[PDB]
Amino acid sequence: HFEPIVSLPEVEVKSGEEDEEILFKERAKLYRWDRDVSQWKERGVGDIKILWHTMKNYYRILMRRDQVFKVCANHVITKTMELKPLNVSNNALVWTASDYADGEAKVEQLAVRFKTKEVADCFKKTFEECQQNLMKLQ
Amino acid sequence: QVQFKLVLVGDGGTGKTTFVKRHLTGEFEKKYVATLGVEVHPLVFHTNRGPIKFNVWDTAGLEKFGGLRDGYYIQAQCAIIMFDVTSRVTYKNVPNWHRDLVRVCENIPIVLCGNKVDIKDRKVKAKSIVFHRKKNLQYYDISAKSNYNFEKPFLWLARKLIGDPNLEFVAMPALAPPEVVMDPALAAQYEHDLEVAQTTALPDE
Amino acid sequence: ASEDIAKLAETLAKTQVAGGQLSFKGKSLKLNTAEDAKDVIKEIEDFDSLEALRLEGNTVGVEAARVIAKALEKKSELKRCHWSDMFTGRLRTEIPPALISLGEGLITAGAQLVELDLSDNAFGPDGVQGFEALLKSSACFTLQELKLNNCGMGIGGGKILAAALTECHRKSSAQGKPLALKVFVAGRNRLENDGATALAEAFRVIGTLEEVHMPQNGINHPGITALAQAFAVNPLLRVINLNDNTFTEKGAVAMAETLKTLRQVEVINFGDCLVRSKGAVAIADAIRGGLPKLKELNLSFCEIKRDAALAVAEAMADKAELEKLDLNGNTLGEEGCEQLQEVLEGFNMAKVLASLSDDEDADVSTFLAFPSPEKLLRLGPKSSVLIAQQTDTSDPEKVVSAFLKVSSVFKDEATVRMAVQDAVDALMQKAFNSSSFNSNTFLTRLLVHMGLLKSEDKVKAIANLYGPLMALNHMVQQDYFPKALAPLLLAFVTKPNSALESCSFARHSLLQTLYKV
Ligand SMILES: Nc1nc2c(ncn2[C@@H]2O[C@H](COP(=O)(O)OP(=O)(O)OP(=O)(O)O)[C@@H](O)[C@H]2O)c(=O)[nH]1
Ligand SMILES: [Mg+2]
Repeated sequence: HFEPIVSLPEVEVKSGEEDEEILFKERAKLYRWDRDVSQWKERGVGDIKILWHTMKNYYRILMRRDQVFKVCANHVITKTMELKPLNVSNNALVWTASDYADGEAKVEQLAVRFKTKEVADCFKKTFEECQQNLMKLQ
Repeated sequence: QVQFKLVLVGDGGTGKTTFVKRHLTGEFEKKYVATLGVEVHPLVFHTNRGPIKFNVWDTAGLEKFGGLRDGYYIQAQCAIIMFDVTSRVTYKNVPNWHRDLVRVCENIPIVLCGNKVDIKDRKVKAKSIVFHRKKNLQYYDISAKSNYNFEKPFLWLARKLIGDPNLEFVAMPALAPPEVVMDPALAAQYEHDLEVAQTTALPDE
Repeated sequence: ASEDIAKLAETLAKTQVAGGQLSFKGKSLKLNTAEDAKDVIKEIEDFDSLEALRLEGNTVGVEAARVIAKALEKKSELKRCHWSDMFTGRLRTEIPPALISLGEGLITAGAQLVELDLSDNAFGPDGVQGFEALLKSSACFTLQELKLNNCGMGIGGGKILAAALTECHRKSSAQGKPLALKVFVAGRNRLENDGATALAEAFRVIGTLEEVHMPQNGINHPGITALAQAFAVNPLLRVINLNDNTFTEKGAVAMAETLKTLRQVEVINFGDCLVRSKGAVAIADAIRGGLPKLKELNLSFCEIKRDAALAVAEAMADKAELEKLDLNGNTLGEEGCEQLQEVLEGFNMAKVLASLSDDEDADVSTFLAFPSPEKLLRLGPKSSVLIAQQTDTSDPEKVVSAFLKVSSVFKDEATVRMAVQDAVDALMQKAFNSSSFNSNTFLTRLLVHMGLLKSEDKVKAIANLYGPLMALNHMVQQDYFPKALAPLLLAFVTKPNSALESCSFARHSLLQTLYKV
């Protein structure tokens, strides 16, 4: 029907995961804390993953939205992380992180809710194991 | 870069601002705060042909038609006419919005979006939607709440503008974060937020 | 529709030849600056008696709003202000300021605001906060109509408006002249349940309402029950318009409960309300129980079934002053429509119901044989003499036949006509320069063949005389044509005939040429 207005040649797609190993990948919902209104606002729904690099040897939490495939959470794991269960609700975790999703660092309290409880337990165990591996390197 | 001024038009209370916010932040603004004038929101998508940007002019549906708002439509290249599935009065106005758009911009990809398809008491049905057949439009059911076909309109508009029928979204060009940085001056404040974070429940329905 | 004529009468009642309404409707003025509103303020100042101000279809900025408010400060007789759609294009930082400035101007002026319309302005909670100051103040103790259609208030705006209305009623009662609202039009604002309940509470205080419109508010049954309970108190209700909400079934039952106790309702619009064929039965019972003065009742697109439709029709028929019933869009069978029509015509009306249009359930001889325009061209310049040479000109009959065949393919195309005319000239030049050739015989045969004259042996005539007439017209202007055959052609061309009136232009040109000589 309508004639084209702009022609774009096909380009290669490079996602920063070729040289990293996926130690975890599960469906989840990510919520960001909104201090101005003091209520949780949905940040997205998608596959949250805990990637680990081989040479640089760093652990990175990554997440992409469902259909648009935008990055809704992306940060590094540090010994100062305080992942802990959320008293209200169930099978949910909360932690503060210097998220680098949109355009720059922002200190955000992220709450992740999984489908069931065993998945959340596995995620917490992997998080703790990554923290311990980072700490023991010293 | 590539920019395609998109115009989001529809009756008041249909979900234009909620649609744009769910696209650019992922949240779900369940409060009805009527948009005044026009709001410009850039949405950056990545496709197999590279990155594109849609400058969504979310217009206010409460205003009347006429030339007073033609400033919104000047130099437009794609339009999304949004109507509420659970309200026939809002569907009766789709012809008026289409006429108002084609008055200023004659031939442009126009997508009809039926919003709020997750509610059980549905008034407008797939059989009664006959306007898009008379003209040359693409009709899509969307739901900014449950994320049902909430990116199909943008995909179709990109397909018709770029000119590649087989265009589809690629994952992302996301690279590693620059470096961990913290400011101990405000660090305590951050902790305080967590002390309140655990004291509120997630918006779970 | 009696509503149209009622509105027409109301509009007629408020037209004056002088000292009346001042309007700017349909001017698209962009009052973006104080100076840019110089004409508007100058016109407002130069007005003897002001009793209405329309600013529809304009764009009032903050500075223009302040200037107009300062101008209005003088006008103390103002009683109405239709400000429908006077902020098209302004952002959120410019509407509340302008609205507050206008409210302050009216308050300091000392008006009475019998009517206050703000339809089609994108306000939301911000605009509601903006004009709440005007609504509460003494300028709206006498207010009788408050049209806020399509203001897009929302839940917060609805709550604020309800609080303002309650405070205004309290202050007015304290003064001694309680607020008596008559028409309230708040549609398309998404007052889903909190706003609807707040406004129902506001209505419960005021017992003077007569009309209430809340279409397209996304109200569900939990709020509609409260709205119906609030309506029940008001005994003077006349129009109950709640088009395009969601009553399901509980809402319809609650509405029937109040309709039982109301005895002055005249219009009941419940289109697109999803009554679902049970609330239809409840409403039918309520109206049957007694509800005179009813003029309209709309249940279109309520997904009503056949039996409930028949029940409501039977209940409605007993009404005396019924003037319109709508059931289009309900899932009525094709036989259901016929049954409903039969039931209605069993009564006097028989036509009150609206149309149920939406329901669900070497080659010279070869050319001469069959002459054609293109075949003549192929001969080239040879056609000038080839036709003349081939034709036997001793006998006028063959000359006439050749002339007719040549002229039959005559066309207005420049190349073809010239070839035809030169061929004809050559043929007649060879024909007329023969002692053994009587011209009168040729003319008589030509007239006979064209049908203008009859013959001893009936030779079949030709169909179209355009070509022969054009060829004759050309021939008459040549020298070889005798000056004695002109009268015969003139007499038989002015001679009436059906075959000639078909080609009027050729006949007229030939006659002019003949009268030249
Ligand atoms: N149930 C349901 N409600 C929705 C959905 N999408 C939007 N809504 C509701 O619709 C309302 C739309 O609000 P807004 O988008 O901010 O208003 P708008 O669409 O811009 O309308 P205007 O500002 O007047 O042009 C929201 O308050 C939501 O509660 C949906 O997918 N499902
Ligand atoms: Mg809006």
